[PDB]
Amino acid sequence: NIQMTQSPSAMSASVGDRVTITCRARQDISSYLAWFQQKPGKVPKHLIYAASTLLSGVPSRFSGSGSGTEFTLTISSLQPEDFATYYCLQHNSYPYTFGQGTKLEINRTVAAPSVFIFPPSDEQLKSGTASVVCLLNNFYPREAKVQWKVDNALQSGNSQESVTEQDSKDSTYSLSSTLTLSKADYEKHKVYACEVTHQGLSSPVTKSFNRGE
Amino acid sequence: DIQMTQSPSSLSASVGDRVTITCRASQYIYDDLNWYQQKPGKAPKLLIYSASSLQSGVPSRFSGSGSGTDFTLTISSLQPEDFATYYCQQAWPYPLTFGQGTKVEIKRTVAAPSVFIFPPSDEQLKSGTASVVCLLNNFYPREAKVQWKVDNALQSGNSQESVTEQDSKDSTYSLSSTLTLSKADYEKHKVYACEVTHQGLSSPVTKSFNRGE
Amino acid sequence: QVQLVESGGGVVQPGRSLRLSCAASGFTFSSYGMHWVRQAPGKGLEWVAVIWYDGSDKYYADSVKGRFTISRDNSKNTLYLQINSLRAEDTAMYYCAREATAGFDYWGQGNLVTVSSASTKGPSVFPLAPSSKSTSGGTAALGCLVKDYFPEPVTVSWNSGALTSGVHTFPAVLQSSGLYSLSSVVTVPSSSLGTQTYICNVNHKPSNTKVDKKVEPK
Amino acid sequence: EVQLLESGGGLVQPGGSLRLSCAASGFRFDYEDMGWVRQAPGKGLEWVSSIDSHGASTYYADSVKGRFTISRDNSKNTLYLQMNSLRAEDTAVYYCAKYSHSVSYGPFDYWGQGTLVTVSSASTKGPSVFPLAPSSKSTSGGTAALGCLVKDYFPEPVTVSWNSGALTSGVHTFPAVLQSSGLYSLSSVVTVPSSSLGTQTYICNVNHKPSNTKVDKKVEPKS
Amino acid sequence: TNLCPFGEVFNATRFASVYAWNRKRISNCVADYSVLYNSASFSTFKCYGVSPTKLNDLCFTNVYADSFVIRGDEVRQIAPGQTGKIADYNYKLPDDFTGCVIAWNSNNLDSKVGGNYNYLYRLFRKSNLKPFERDISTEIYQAGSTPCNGVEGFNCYFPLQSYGFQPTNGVGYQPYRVVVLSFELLHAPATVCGPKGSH
Ligand SMILES: *[C@@H]1O[C@H](CO)[C@@H](O)[C@H](O)[C@H]1NC(C)=O
Ligand SMILES: *[C@@H]1O[C@H](CO)[C@@H](O)[C@H](O)[C@H]1NC(C)=O
Repeated sequence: NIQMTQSPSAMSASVGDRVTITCRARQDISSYLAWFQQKPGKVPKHLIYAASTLLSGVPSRFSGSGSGTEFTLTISSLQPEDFATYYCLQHNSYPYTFGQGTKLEINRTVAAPSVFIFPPSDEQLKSGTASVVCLLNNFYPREAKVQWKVDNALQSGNSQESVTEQDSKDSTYSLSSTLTLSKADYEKHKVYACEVTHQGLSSPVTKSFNRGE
Repeated sequence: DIQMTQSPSSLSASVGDRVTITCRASQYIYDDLNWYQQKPGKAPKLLIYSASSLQSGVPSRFSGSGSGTDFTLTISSLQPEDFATYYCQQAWPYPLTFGQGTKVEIKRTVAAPSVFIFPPSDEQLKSGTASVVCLLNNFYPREAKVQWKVDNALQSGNSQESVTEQDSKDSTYSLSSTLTLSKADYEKHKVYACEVTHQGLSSPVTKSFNRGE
Repeated sequence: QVQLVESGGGVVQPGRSLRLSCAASGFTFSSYGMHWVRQAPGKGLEWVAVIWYDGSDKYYADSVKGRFTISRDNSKNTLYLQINSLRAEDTAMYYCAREATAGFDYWGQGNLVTVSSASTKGPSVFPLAPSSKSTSGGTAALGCLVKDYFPEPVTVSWNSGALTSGVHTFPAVLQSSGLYSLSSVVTVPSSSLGTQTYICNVNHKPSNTKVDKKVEPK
Repeated sequence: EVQLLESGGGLVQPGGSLRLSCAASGFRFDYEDMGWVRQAPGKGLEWVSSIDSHGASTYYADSVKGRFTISRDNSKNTLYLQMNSLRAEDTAVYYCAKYSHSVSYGPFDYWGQGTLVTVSSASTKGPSVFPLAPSSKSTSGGTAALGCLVKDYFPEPVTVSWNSGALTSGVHTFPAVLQSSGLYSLSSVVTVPSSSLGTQTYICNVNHKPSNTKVDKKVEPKS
Repeated sequence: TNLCPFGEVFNATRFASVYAWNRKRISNCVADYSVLYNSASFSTFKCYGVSPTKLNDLCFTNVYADSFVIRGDEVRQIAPGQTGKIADYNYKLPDDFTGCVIAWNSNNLDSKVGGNYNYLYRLFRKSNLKPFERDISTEIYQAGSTPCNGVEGFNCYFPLQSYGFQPTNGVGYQPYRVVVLSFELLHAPATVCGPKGSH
């Protein structure tokens, strides 16, 4: 096994910045180093082989460099659609080996979330369960604190968060949080609130409803 | 200069046999002797160089030996694709020379010819010449005596023979003997006979026709 | 059109066997070597194996040698990966990839293999109804909650494909129960709520669940 | 792939002249030493001439010294053999060949296909194709023989097939014989079931490219 | 009846690429070896199976002068039982080698401003050369699982690479002319003798 090591594991850069990602091989692999791009929810895309040869269709801002044990992938003018995980692979000798990957995120200006709330459906309430959903739409940076408050009581252990991967065009994120209570526990309280803290919000924003809608 | 005597000029062998061909040079030529194979209608193919070196891609059952003036080519375990003509070749000094070749043919059982006689067509006679054709079909071994008799008069000087290569399927030979006469000399005689003697016949076979029938 | 369509994955119990297929069409399959690559969930790419164009030479990663065997049938135009003695480390998306002079230029879409002793559970599908608490400006949000299923994956479309813009189908998250849940939301013009109906189409093939839920305002 | 392709062969009158070419490809020509080897019809190989990579040294067999000149053009990847004062005994297939190492060590490892050179007073002429009709006295229900006599053509080669290629088994196309007239003659025969003579037709197809002659002839039973 | 034509080999106006290395037979002549070694203008002069001082006292048979250009760091490979791109893929000496390897620096001649890319070497081959084999083919080398069919691309390599000798190269990356003299010890009528050689 020729061990492959990439650095850094993750990074951010602004649109138009120059980005370099490093791949190190534990043995000399001459110039037999490939680069791949994987956007969340898509097949890997082969970008470069033999350290520096671009595959057809790869934009000009992508470039490859190196020989021996030290290789770089350079993006000379980072575009929002370049958000991805990038992998190196030595094709010097079998078995072919991948490095562990570098996740590349786009730094952009601060954008505040739009906060929506969704009370449980009659279908789920009839099933014996209540799920409230808080949606935060199209924000940056990724860090956002969503807190659930039932009658001003901070919940924990009964909620769940999912965050979209960075958007390919505008580089924002969306977040959904589900608070799940039993129907019985749900009907013991009135005010169901979602309180979101985000760098683009002057002070925490609260979206709430009363169980008797 | 330097003469090269290759012997034998032909030999018959069976798949599996060990075949040795010899080459004698008139002067001392160290290891500067090469060996080629040639099949009907194709270019020669290098088998061995510098007396004993096997050319890349050539099976190891071919082996070369000898030095000074006497050289041998050895095919251990003859394969079906090995039946062909072989040539030695002096490589130094100039002028170069080849041996006269050894044809390695395949053995099979004695087989008697089928004999056919063909009188000249009426078209050819109209053109003013007559070819009588005698055919010996599928026989073995190659040696065959074909004797034309025109009204019991043995002929000579007016016939030509041609022999196919060994058939790829039954390993036999076929021979054609053409007696060529002018129209006037042809229509001056009555009985045209082809007499064939061959190892596979207990007594000579005669095919004949009488002009007119 | 070059197409590599994979099949043969799904839930499997530890220690049993599986055989993944990659059916090739749109090119001369016997003229190209083929590779298998996999990716455990949330983890990096992993090179699995390669087979020569004619079926002769084969090579394996160290972690799979002796347990995996790569094979191919050039008359059926099909590549195979046989996996015996399935363990937890084998849970992954598996991809086939053609090797060409242009590179690894064509990949199959991926086939998920889940090594589990647990029973498959199809999801419940609940509407996220639009209301004044989900509109802002000319925009309203509505969606579908796809709750309590195992294993992955779930697919969600809107209006059988017709509705595509403004759709966020969130990545599934594990719950404390060990079952997955995801939500799919769409933002539409707030005015269009009274004139357009919105139906989410959820498919969970492991449990053969297909559900179309109409999302009506409230 | 290393390739050597000869051209310039054909028919030439005694005393005449012909220049053969060999086009090389698939390797750096100016690194290799080259030669010419020839083969008369039905006879062995005969080394003709050799040249080293830059033409500084040339070598000739006694049988061609003074009449043949070997040369090369490395910019055009081409080997030349200028043949003057051609004689009948110069009729042969001419093979271009390459030394594996150099003129002073090693064999010819790569050979061309060869071009035929014919030295003769004769003039190009298509064959007369006559029928060798099957015997009326052929075995009850056994085997019969029929054929075609391809007479008085020049120069070689001629090709013969039967029923445009449909009939293959039992076909013998004999080596041509050079007649005293300086023209060539050969026969093509085939054995067929005696019972098939009334039913199936037999046509021999003769092609003489040097004269653009394509003859078909139906060989039919006797009266 | 001749003095051996060592000037034609050593002072040759052009040198071959190592992959298409040049072989000149030397026969029917008297070789003064001492005029080469005593005129020591050579960075390398190592013999195998004989001693350089006893060469003028010897008679040989089957004497060959192979010659080519390589890099300084590759001269090490022109020796019995070596490994590397040159020895494996371009020029391989037998382990039983009897002969002398001679080499000198040719930067003055084989380097040009902007690079001299005329000299080539073989970088890939399906197997190692047998001793004294010579491979001049240019077929695309298939390094992967898909046959190249004469197309260069991913894992499909032109088998030859240029050296690119530039005058400012480091000494190990500078061109060296190499001449290998191959002898066979006397067991047949002698073809080449030193000035004081015994038949
Ligand atoms: C993005 O850039 C701003 C300033 O340009 C910086 O303060 C912030 O830390 C950056 N974020 C990341 C993730 O690099
Ligand atoms: C090369 O030429 C010089 C004179 O220009 C001469 O002194 C030297 O001996 C020659 N080398 C050989 C090997 O003949």
